[PDB]
Parts: sequence; structure tokens; C-alpha cells
Amino acid sequence: MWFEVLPGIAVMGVCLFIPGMATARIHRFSNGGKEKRVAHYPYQWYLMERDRRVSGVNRSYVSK
Amino acid sequence: XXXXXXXXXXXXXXXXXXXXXXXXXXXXXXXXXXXXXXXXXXXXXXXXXXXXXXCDGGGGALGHPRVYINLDKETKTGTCGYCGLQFRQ
Amino acid sequence: EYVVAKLDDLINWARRSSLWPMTFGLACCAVEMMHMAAPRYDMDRFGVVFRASPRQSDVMIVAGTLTNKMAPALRKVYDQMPEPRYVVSMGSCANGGGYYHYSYSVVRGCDRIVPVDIYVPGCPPTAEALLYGILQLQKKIKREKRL
Amino acid sequence: ELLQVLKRGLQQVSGHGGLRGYLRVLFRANDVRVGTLVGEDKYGNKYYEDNKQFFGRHRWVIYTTEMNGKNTFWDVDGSMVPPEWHRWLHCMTDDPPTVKPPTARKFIWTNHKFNLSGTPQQYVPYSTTRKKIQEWVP
Amino acid sequence: TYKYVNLREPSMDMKSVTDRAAQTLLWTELIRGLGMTLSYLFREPATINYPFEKGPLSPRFRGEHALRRYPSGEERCIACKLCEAVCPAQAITIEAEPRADGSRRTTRYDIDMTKCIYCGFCQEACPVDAIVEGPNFEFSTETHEELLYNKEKLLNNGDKWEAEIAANIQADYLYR
Amino acid sequence: MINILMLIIPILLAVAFLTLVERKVLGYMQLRKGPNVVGPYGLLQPIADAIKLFIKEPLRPATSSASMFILAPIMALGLALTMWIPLPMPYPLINMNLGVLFMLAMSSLAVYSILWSGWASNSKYALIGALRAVAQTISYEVTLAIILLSVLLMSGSFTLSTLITTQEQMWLILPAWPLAMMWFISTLAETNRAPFDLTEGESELVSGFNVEYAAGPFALFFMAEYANIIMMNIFTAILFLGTSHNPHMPELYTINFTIKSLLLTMSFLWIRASYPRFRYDQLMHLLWKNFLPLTLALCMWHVSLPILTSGIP
Ligand SMILES: NC(=O)c1ccc[n+]([C@@H]2O[C@H](COP(=O)([O-])OP(=O)(O)OC[C@H]3O[C@@H](n4cnc5c(N)ncnc54)[C@H](OP(=O)(O)O)[C@@H]3O)[C@@H](O)[C@H]2O)c1
Ligand code: SF4
Ligand code: SF4
Ligand code: SF4
Ligand SMILES: [Zn+2]
Repeated sequence: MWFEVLPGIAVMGVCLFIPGMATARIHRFSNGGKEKRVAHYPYQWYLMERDRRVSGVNRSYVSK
Repeated sequence: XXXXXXXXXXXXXXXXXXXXXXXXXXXXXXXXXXXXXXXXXXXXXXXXXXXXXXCDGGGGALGHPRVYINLDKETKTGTCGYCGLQFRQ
Repeated sequence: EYVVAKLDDLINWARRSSLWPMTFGLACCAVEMMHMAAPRYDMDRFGVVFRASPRQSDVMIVAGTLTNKMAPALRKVYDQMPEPRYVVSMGSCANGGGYYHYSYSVVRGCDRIVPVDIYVPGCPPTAEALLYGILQLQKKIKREKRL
Repeated sequence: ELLQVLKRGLQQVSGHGGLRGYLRVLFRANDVRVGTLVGEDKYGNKYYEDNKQFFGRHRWVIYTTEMNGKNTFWDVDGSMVPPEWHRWLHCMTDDPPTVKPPTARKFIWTNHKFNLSGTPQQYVPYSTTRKKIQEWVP
Repeated sequence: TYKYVNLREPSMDMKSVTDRAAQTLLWTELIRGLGMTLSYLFREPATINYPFEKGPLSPRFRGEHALRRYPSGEERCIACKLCEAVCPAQAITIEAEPRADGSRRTTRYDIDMTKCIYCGFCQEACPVDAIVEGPNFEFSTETHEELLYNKEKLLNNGDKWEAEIAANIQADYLYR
Repeated sequence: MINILMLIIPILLAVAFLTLVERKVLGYMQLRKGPNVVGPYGLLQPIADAIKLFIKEPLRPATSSASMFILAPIMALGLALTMWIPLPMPYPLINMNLGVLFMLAMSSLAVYSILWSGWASNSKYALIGALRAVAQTISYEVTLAIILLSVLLMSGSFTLSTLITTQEQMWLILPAWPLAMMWFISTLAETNRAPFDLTEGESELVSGFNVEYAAGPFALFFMAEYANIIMMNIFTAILFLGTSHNPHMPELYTINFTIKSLLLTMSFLWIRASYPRFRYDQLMHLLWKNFLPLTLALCMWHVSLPILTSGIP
């Protein structure tokens, strides 16, 4: 029977589901617009540095 | 019958003023119900017509080998080897 | 007062939940000990998981005849067990020799070497009767640490 | 095929007990199943039977809460159920209170007892013979 | 008769070689072996949980020892030392004295569970059918002293199993 | 930082709830009932083991070693749980300058857990299980990097973020047909619950990194060894699976990503029950002798393909 097997899968559909949603939904409180900027190479890093310098002041990433 | 200590079953003394028996104190000692052969004489004696009658517990099904008992002494009760069943006449 | 009394039962609930046996391949009793892993009469994740190694396990099941050649061997295995340990001597050999007993080599009853908490009397220890050896074990764990 | 399988599970929960009854057969009982019941037993055992399922299986049966004086609903053992183990559950086909008659003796114990093991009032060893008597007189 | 385990090479030419090479290059037969336990997962398990469900048995079965009695009282055991001699473990001990007046049945009767291999020998050797083996399973003790049976008493307390014994012995007389 | 703490505690629970699946799915594979008594379906048993093995179980080895031994379960968890950080997911925790390089380096560093457990006991009985664990891992580290390189040259660079975007229409299983079959075997390089596996399970020899360890260190080893199985299952679901991306809705990705990984999570325990151990000598002959010329031929093939038809990130 699978009625015993499926609760073993459903309990995994909660705990393994957490790390995906917890990383994404935390971007609401950390940043204004639910997005964390990708760094990779200095070109994209410089755009973040000038954004924080230009009238955002304290905030790292902010629109206008 | 019991005196001070636990009740005796099938004639067995416990201890004289408690010396040997000490282990049976925390745990309760066992006792068999009707072990003094009180049920042996409780069964009524059967009447017979023949000089000798064969005894059985309950046919061939229950464990009783066939024993012939003579009922001619009159004064004697007349009982088989396996049972305490008494026979007269 | 009440939280302290219930916390001790919570620690004892872990031993009530699961206990790992030792695969003592000592005699014919060990074959019926393999029948505990057999599906028809199972304790597999009912409260028993076979893994071996005396260092990891909680319960050791002495499954058969012990001799003078085996008396030093089994003793230190029991010493290799973690301190909350339970010994289940299963079978007439484990209780004092099936026949034997008056023999030269066989040590009588395991209790001469290692202390036993739960006894199973069955030669061919029927899996039905074997299930008590783990269920009564969990029932015997009642109270630990008052002060 | 798929619709009948989900309906079979819902009917099993609805038949036996209800909402509070289904939880008692899930938390305390390992496997939940509904069918026919024998009913009549000493202390208060349920004793269920007449189920197909698999070979060598005769339904849930279930153990009674507080049989003699243990007072346990979560803890259960094979000490439960009166002199009736030779039928329904194993060996015999006829039911102990329905078809198969229990033999009277007027010597057998009326109230069934559970094995104590660790609890007081348990098994004990005892001496039998009066041995060689010794006497000393002043 | 000779069955022969050797196949003597199934591959020969073109068609018989390439399919035998295909299973060794990738897998195929291992995926076929993977599908063998797939169907085994789909079918229901034949499992019995003990505290509620019970396993199959027989009308004649041996467990813990219990001695029987006659329908109108009285001890069925006659004291022979018969069952003592048959016993390969010598677990059963018997010493007898006359019971008050008339009947002569037992004084010492210990069956040690430290020994006893469970033969059914003492069940068969007994002419009066005193020791009749019941379908017992539950026996677990703290000490050896609690395990081994005393002078009848606990063996006499087989009355709780004697109701099953009477049903089992009905299959015993005129054997099966 | 809250994200790291929200990726250890629910992840340790996933390794805890694995113990159910380790004998439920494996149980039904062997036609036997697994977890049943403890919870509603034995769901209270995985959390019971944490109360069982840590609070009450006390052992420390006899002859032992000095600081090392107890250093090894710290090395077990503190190098295998860190592997969760470079994972791309819907969104990664500190997206690496090069992704898979950190994944390959820390996996080889995670092997040291079974290596330092050899010197846990000074006695020679434990180190035989360690020496066997060397060769059962050392050879398979060769192909693990090579088969990666053939996939990485096919799609993007080392960055794990680009590996999600590259699979928009079809999976990478179909172009890398023999290479995908290799990653059911090469993933089992680390001491995992499998048929190929390494010197960790009992069966023939004594249990490696378990005979020396207690319960408390030994319990900490399982929380790391079974954690690597999920890690390889997710990593295969990035390199070979993808289906869809969707940056606007993270909800549609999170459900779809888990189902793909869970089907692979069952597949390793499917392998474990089905087949016997490959032997110390003959596992060294499966790869190196037989599989290494095959993987390099496909590596040769995957070098030419971006030159034959344009395929450069
Ligand atoms: N240092 C030495 O070696 C030394 C030197 C000179 C003389 N001595 C003498 O030799 C003896 C050595 O004994 P020990 O110290 O080895 O014994 P111990 O380890 O203290 O063990 C005594 C046991 O009795 C129980 N117990 C004692 N008092 C109790 C109370 N008030 N309530 C409940 N349980 C109680 C304890 O149980 P719980 O743990 O469950 O409470 C404990 O397990 C001493 O009595 C001392 O006079 C010793
Ligand atoms: S008690 Fe019986 S089954 Fe067990 S080892 Fe001894 S002879 Fe074999
Ligand atoms: S049990 Fe049977 S054979 Fe043994 S002494 Fe009693 S009557 Fe005789
Ligand atoms: S079953 Fe065998 S070993 Fe046990 S008491 Fe009877 S004759 Fe002796
Ligand atoms: Zn008679």
C-alpha cells in the first residue's frame, strides 16, 4: 500500500520545500523590490556601489 | 489453613519463625486453589451392580488407562488408581 | 516538579521508541533472530533496526549457546556497549543450556558472564514469543533519575 | 479505478467510530481496518474477524483499556484476551462465543490474569519436601 | 542426471554478439533487474503487527508447561518418574509421598525453564496425559528464580490455559 | 544573516526525515512494513533518534587518539552542510564567482571525515575500513571532474546560475545521453547508502567511521553521510534537469524543482536494496580500466561540438 508511503514523501514536501521559499521571500524585508543583485564581475559590482552613493545613502539598492 | 505466614498448599511448610524464607516477601507467593484434595471427596460415589467395574475419566479421549476395581469387601471404599471415585455394591 | 517528572519519561520514550539489536550469530536462536527481520513477524522500524557494531547499539541479544572459549569474547562486547544497555538472553541455551548444563564447555545461563534483564525461554524461539523480548523491554523502562 | 480507491479509505474512517474514534485507531492502533466483530469477551476485548486481506490474518482484534488493574490505553501486550487464543486468531475456524462451546470444569479460573513480570504479585520459587527432621530436648 | 551450468557461449555471429555486447556496454538487464523490485513495491506486504494482530498456528503446539486435572477435581499426575527419564535436558524433577490416606500423587514437581528444549516428549510419554502443552508465548522475567517453575502451583495455575488445552486435545485423540 | 540559519535547521530535519524513507521505501522494496508503531505512520521516530543518540549515549574510544577523532564529526558536518551554500536553487546564498569549483573542492574535502576516522583508533582494525575507503573514492574523483567539463563546455561557464537559464526548452539528459548514465555511478563516489558505495556499510567488513566512533560522534556521521545523498540528488537536478526558470514567480519553480529531486532521492535507495557490493578490487576495474576511456572519448567529443556548431557563452 502507498497510503503508508505517501506521508513519508509529504513530510519531505515540507522540509525540503523550506530552503527554496525562505531564500526568496526574505528579499521583501532585506531589499526594496524583492531582489538581491548578482555580483559575478566588477562591472555589476560598480553599478551597486554608485547606486548606494547616489541619494540612496544608507540603502545599498534603491530605485530613484 | 494458615498460621502467621503464607497459606500452605499440598502440605508445605513456609518457615519456622522466619529464617530460611526471605525471598518471598516483596513478591507474593503462589497458591493453588483447592489443592488439599477437597474436591476429591466432593464428588458423589457411584452405585454399581457387577462384582467388578472398569473405570474411565471420560472415554478414550481423556487420559485414563483401564483399571478394574473389585467391590466385594463392603467395609472398604473401593477406588481406582487414577481417580478418587468410590464404588459401592 | 511536573516538568522534571515528564522530562525523565521523555528520555525513556526514546528507548521506548527504538532500540538497535546486535547480530550475535551464536547458534540456532540466531536463525529465529533473523526471523525478526523477516516480514511476517517484523520489528523492522517498529522499534528494531539491524546495524551491528557493539559501539552504536543499545540492546544486545545473546542468541544461543555460550562456551568457555566465548566467555571472554562476549564480556568485553557488553563493555563496548554504551552505559544505558539491556541484555536479552533468548533461548534455553541462553538461560542455562538447552541440554548441556552438565556439560564441560558450556557456561550456564549467561548470568555468570553478563547480567540479563529480560529472559526468553523458547527453544526454537517462536517469532510470536520473541516479540515480547522487545515489547516487554520497552514496558520495563519506567523511571530513571529522581534527584 | 482511481475514484473507488479514495472512496474506500473515506468509508473506512466513517464506518468505524467517526472523528474521535478514527484518531484512537490511528495513534494507539498500528493498522486501521473495519469489518465484522465477534463482540463478546471478558474484561472488554473487541475481537474483530471475517476479513479477506491476506493469508493468516483475522482482522484487527484490538486490546482493551484497563483489563484487570494496569490502567493503560497506550501500553498493550499479549496478556490481553481471555482463554480464547486457540480459536478466531489462530488454529481453529469456529468463533469462541458464537459457534465453538467452551468446556466447563468448575476448577478453571473465572477471571483472566495478566503477566506481572516486573510488577508485584508475580511468579516465585518454593521448597517442597519437609526434609530430614532434627530434634533436641532439654 | 546432469543439468549443466555451463552455457558454452550464447554468442556466435552478428545478431547474437551485438545484443550480448549492448547489455555490457550500457545496462539494460540491470534496468530489467531494477523493474523486478518495482512490481514488488506495488504488491501489498504480508506483515503482522503483534500488539493487535496475531500469526498463524496449529492445533498441536508446544510452549510453557502446564499440568492438567480431572473434571471432578483431583490431580491427573500420578507420579511415575517416567517423564523424568524421557527428558533429554533433565529439566523435570519429581519426588513423591502418599497424600494423607489412599491416593499417592506428588510432593515435589519442578520444571526448570533454564533447560528444556521443548520436545513434546513428556506430553507423549505421560500415560494419564498430565502435561499437555498449550499455545503459550508470553514469558519474561527479571531473574532466573522467577523463570523456573516451583512445586506445581504455577504449573497448577495453567487453568487459564486449560480451556484451550481441552479444545486442543480433541484434535489429539485419534491423531489428526 | 538569517538565510544560513534557515538552511541548517530545516535541512538537518530533512536528514532526520530521511530515516523514514531509508526503511519505508527500502522496506516496500523488500516487502516489509517500516515505520508504524511510534507515530501515525512512524513520523515521531526520526525525531526520537535525536533524543536517543545524543542526550543518553556517552562513549569515547579506549586507546583513542589525542585531539583528532572528535575533530572528525566536526569535519563531517562542517564540510558537508556548507555544500548547501553554493547551490543555485531559485536564489543562491552568496552566488559564487565560479559555482561548481566550490562544489567539487568541498566534496573532496568531505572525504576527510572517513580518512581521519582511520586514526581515531590507533589499533589496526579500524584503518582497514579507512584504506578501503581511500581507493573507493580516489579513482572516482577523476571522472567526476571530466564528466562535469563535458557538460560545462556544452552549457555556460562554471557559474551555477547560468545552468538554470540554459535549460529553457529541453533537458540536458538528451544531449548528454551516456554522460547522464555516468552520474548515477559517479555520484556514489562519497560513502553513500548504495550498491556501488564505499567502505561504510557492514555486510562483509566492519563498519568504517562507525566502529571507532560512539553513538554521539557516530550519530553525527549519519547526519553528514545521508546529507551528501540529497546534495548529489539536487546537483544532478541542476546539471541534467531544469524544465522551467520563471524569475517573476518563485512558487512555480520551488514545487517543480522538488519533485525532480525527490524522484532521484528514491532512486539511490532503489539502487541500495537491489544490488550487492562491487568488491574493493573490481570497483577499481569498473572505472579506470573500462569507464575512463569511455568518458574521455565523450570529453573529446564535447570539445569539438561548440567548434562544429556555435556554442559559446
Ligand atoms: N573516599 C573513600 O573511598 C572512603 C574513605 C574512607 C571511608 N569510606 C567509607 O566507605 C564507604 C564508601 O561508600 P561509597 O561512598 O562508595 O558509596 P556511594 O558510592 O556513595 O554509594 C552509596 C549508594 O547508596 C545510595 N544512598 C546513600 N545514601 C542515600 C540517601 N540518603 N538517600 C537515597 N539513597 C542513598 C546511593 O543511591 P543514589 O545514587 O540513587 O542516591 C548510592 O548509590 C562510605 O560510607 C565511607 O564511610 C570511604
Ligand atoms: S535454545 Fe534451542 S534453538 Fe536456541 S540455540 Fe539452544 S538449542 Fe538452538
Ligand atoms: S506427568 Fe505423567 S508421566 Fe510424569 S509423573 Fe506425572 S503422571 Fe507420570
Ligand atoms: S519438552 Fe522435552 S525437555 Fe521440556 S520438560 Fe518435556 S521432555 Fe523435558
Ligand atoms: Zn479412574
